[PDB]
Amino acid sequence: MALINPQFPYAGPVPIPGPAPTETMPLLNYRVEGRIAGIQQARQFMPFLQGPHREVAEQTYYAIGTGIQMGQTFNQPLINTQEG
Amino acid sequence: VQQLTPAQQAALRNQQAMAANLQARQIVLQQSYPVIQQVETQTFDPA
Repeated sequence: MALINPQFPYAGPVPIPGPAPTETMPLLNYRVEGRIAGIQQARQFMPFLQGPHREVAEQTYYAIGTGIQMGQTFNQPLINTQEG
Repeated sequence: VQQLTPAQQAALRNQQAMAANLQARQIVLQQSYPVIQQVETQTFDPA
């Protein structure tokens, strides 16, 4: 967006020496076929386990029984003959 | 107008393989673990 100087104008570009025209043109680089080499193993001996863990520990229980329940020799009360 | 170099024309024909290469690198670096380990030790006389 330059302003044209009317007192000192200039013309378009003139030819100048050039950079040997084939040396600015590249070759198209020619890929050969390739292979991810080797026979891959199916599994890996991992350093960490792959499953979930638990944040807190919960107390577990198992039921037990008591035993054969016996009789008893109670201390027996007195007879309510109007004193009680 | 716009003219692409042969390097930029190759980058547009390989742009879906490069997107699959970037998202496979992000999965590897997220889910793997860096290990350094000694593989060989030797002591010699160089004569």
